[PDB]
Amino acid sequence: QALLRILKETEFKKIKVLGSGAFGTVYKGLWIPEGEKVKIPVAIKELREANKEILDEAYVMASVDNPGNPHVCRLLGICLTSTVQLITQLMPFGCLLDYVREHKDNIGSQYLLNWCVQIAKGMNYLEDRRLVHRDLAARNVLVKTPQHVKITDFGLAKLLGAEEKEYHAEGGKVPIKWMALESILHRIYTHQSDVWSYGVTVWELMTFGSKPYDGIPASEISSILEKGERLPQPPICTIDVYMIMRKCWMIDADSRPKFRELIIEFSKMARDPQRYLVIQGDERMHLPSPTDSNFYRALMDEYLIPQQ
Ligand SMILES: */C(=C\C(=O)N1CCC[C@]1(C)C#Cc1cnccc1[C@H]1NC2=C(C(=O)NCC2)[C@@H]1Nc1cccc(Cl)c1OC)CN(C)C
Ligand code: NA
Ligand code: NA
Repeated sequence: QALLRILKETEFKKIKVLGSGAFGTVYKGLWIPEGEKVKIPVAIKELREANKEILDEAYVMASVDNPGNPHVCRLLGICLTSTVQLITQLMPFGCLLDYVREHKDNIGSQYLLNWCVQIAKGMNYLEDRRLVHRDLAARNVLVKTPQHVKITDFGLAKLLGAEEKEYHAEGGKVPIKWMALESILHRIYTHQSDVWSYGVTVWELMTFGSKPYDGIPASEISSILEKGERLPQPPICTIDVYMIMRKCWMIDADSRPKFRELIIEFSKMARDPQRYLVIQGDERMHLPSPTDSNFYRALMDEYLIPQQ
């Protein structure tokens, strides 16, 4: 049962903007729950004003909060100020798209494959809750630590009813370059169209944050996919890794891998990481980990109106 803890704005202090974009505005803050002594670092999201959209996101997140999952962003509550704001635990390393672009020189094969495992685990949990995310992308994965990522942004997410296998969309803006062909052509979304987006997300990580189909207009994408063209092989990917991406982008949705299968295959690759990704100076790379004594030192348009 979806519940919402309303947190008083007086319980938040030191609110400062972190960034803005198509997602709206996100701030960081310190939440001091009433009758408690602990100051909790939080992230706070609003849209650029409308209140229906942000409450729909709150409902979806609350609906999948029990039992929850380590690789899925949890809603702490909402706040009612001049606008409605969503509250979550601050992810101090930011989004995974920025992280891979900024730390390319220290991202080894073990990190990339573990992120693939973790996103597939979070997505498998969401599929088990009948949730179709509809906006899986590297920009919507957050970094709690370099070793632990979480799926975020439930702005397009839809819950499927007991007797429903797909969601049919109306004319809202959607991320064409992350979408399955059937979603671009017929506005149909399923757990298997989220698998297509998962393949694009994996390609974004393996290219250290390249823009997919860069310089190609979104209106040409369905014709390119119908001709059999796909995103290119990233140079660090051995053939078995690229073949996972190509299976995610199959025309037949039911033939694409399942999230449960992707957890197993990427977990196998993470057991011998240098066999599956070839990265120069891989064994000499290191990213901060909570087990490191000095870990505390580290803590100091994509969306368019559909044409078909
Ligand atoms: C990503 C950049 C990015 O996200 N950045 C860069 C500067 C900091 C900021 C805005 C952030 C963040 C962040 C940190 N801790 C927790 C959550 C968030 C947050 N970021 C984004 C979220 C999202 O929903 N959409 C995309 C960006 C996200 N989620 C939040 C924030 C507050 C409350 C809730 Cl409940 C919540 O999740 C629903 C790359 N850019 C291209 C987007
Ligand atoms: Na949004
Ligand atoms: Na299959």
